[PDB]
Amino acid sequence: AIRKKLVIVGDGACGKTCLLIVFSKDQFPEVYVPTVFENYVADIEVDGKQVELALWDTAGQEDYDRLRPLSYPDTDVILMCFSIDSPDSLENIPEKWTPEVKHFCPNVPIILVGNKKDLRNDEHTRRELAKMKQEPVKPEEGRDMANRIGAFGYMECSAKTKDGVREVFEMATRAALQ
Amino acid sequence: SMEMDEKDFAADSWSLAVDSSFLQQHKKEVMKQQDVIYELIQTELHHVRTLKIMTRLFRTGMLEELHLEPGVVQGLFPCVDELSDIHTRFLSQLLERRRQALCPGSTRNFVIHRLGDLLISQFSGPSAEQMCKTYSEFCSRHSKALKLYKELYARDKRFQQFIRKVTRPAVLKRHGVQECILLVTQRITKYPLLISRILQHSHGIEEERQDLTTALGLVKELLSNVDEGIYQLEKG
Ligand SMILES: *[C@@H](N)c1ccccn1
Repeated sequence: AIRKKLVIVGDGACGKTCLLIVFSKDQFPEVYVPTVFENYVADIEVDGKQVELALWDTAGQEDYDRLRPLSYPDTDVILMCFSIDSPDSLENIPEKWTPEVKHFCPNVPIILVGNKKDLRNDEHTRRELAKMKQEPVKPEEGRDMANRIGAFGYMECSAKTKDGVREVFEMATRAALQ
Repeated sequence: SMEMDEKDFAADSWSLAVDSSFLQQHKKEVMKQQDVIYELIQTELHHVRTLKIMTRLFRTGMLEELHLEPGVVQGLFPCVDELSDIHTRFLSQLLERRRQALCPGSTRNFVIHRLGDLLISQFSGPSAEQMCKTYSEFCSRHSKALKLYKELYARDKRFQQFIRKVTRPAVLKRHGVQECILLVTQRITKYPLLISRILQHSHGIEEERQDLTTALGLVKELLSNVDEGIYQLEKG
């Protein structure tokens, strides 16, 4: 089959690791959620094409500006994540992550992914965010940011409930295939 | 890897590796600690496996089946012997600490109360310097190693055959040459995550909290130095 590489970037605790784990096991693990993700090689069939998709995390590499880029060589698609419960994680997409990814990897497709969409309808989170005078990211603020950064597309998912996860990685595969 | 250790770390968590008659006698907070400690050791076992795949399958097979100049092979796998020694030793201390802690009559029920000291040891003194220098060296040679792999793959049909041969088993699905190189480079950035989540469930005994806190500082300082010491080498 044909072999493609995917890397997930974005701020620490935007759910990068959780998302990779939920997809790779295909279960929100009931007993223990690993702290770390090593790598994984998914067998995906999308639109009648079979692909081996290698998955890589950048978790832990956020403060280490010469180590982090060693993750990037030969990437075919970037998932650029933010957390819907964290408007600041979205402010940093065009500031920090986009310039980096475009410097190292200028013509790689980027999919912008809003994680933890379940938290949009959560009492605790609405209240906590209201205290710094904010609310959960709205779907149109997401689409607007994706448009602004020249992403290939915008998608939402929730690793906790698995809603949207399969679709993200199927679309990433399609994007890697262009 | 050796069947005994793989068996001891086959389960998805500490909570599933031990007998449940044993699990039930412990507080939730202990279980959450042990789960993360188990994950630290499990991923260290996997990391040593990766390095052994690199030294014994890839490097030695290139030397003994192809007959590439040792200089080319050293470009593909820089510093692997030294990394192998660092991590195999650290692993043997982790596994020794687990074995000391087994219940008599059991090969699986244990609780590790003291990890801090062993982490302080690994990440300070001579052993911490050897890690800083070896990772500065390896991470600086990382990019060159990938380019050299692709050059050899594209040009030499026997090289391709060798690779397709040694990476044919299912158990090497994730462990091609390039994968291996990145798995290693990413290892060091895993240690703070693991150590912080351990520390978060280690408040019960104040000395352990302080030991883990010191270990975390030491790791971040090592990561910091390795990061300052890196400059990609090039070739062609
Ligand atoms: C990103 N695709 C990238 C980085 C470095 C070399 C080649 N590609």
